[PDB]
Amino acid sequence: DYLFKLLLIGDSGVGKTCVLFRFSEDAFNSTFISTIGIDFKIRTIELDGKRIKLQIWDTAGQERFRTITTAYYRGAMGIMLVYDITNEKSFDNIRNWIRNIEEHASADVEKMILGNKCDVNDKRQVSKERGEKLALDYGIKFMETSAKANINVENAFFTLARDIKAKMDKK
Ligand SMILES: Nc1nc2c(ncn2[C@@H]2O[C@H](COP(=O)(O)OP(=O)(O)NP(=O)(O)O)[C@@H](O)[C@H]2O)c(=O)[nH]1
Ligand SMILES: [Mg+2]
Repeated sequence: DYLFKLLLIGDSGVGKTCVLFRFSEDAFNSTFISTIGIDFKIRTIELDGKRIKLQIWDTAGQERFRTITTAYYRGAMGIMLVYDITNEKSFDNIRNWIRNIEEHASADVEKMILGNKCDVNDKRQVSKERGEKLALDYGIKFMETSAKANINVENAFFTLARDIKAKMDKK
């Protein structure tokens, strides 16, 4: 009977919605419809024999109201910071995203970096080593993911949930 509120953040087009759609619905769609408003999906997993309800919030990387939507960080217990390995800009922007988390989220929020679209290695711009190094510099975890090929999607969410649970259980 745990309830963990998670938030996906990162530039438009990196695959936040698709990563969640794989996790929650076990499917992949190649269409790109930028996310409208803010909403969640629910999936309950089991850790250490306990039921962990994950309420995972998704909103657009839309720039227009980005200064206002920093409001959303406050309620997050864990945050996935997503970039696209085929898009250097999305990775360059992770620094700015992490500063927003530090400014607006709880100091103890759990954070993970996802380098998504790792199935499109033929268009890779960001080396895995650079993603690993960025994560190293902030002391947080890193995975390359693919919503399409179903690479590390379960792993990412279970790992983030396990880290939230471990901190919580130390009370
Ligand atoms: N090849 C491949 N394409 C992916 C992957 N994940 C997402 N995409 C594609 O990338 C595009 C953007 O995905 P989407 O999930 O909408 O991105 P988003 O980060 O939610 N965008 P927004 O912030 O505007 O809502 C879509 O065409 C989608 O199919 C992936 O793992 N592999
Ligand atoms: Mg989206």
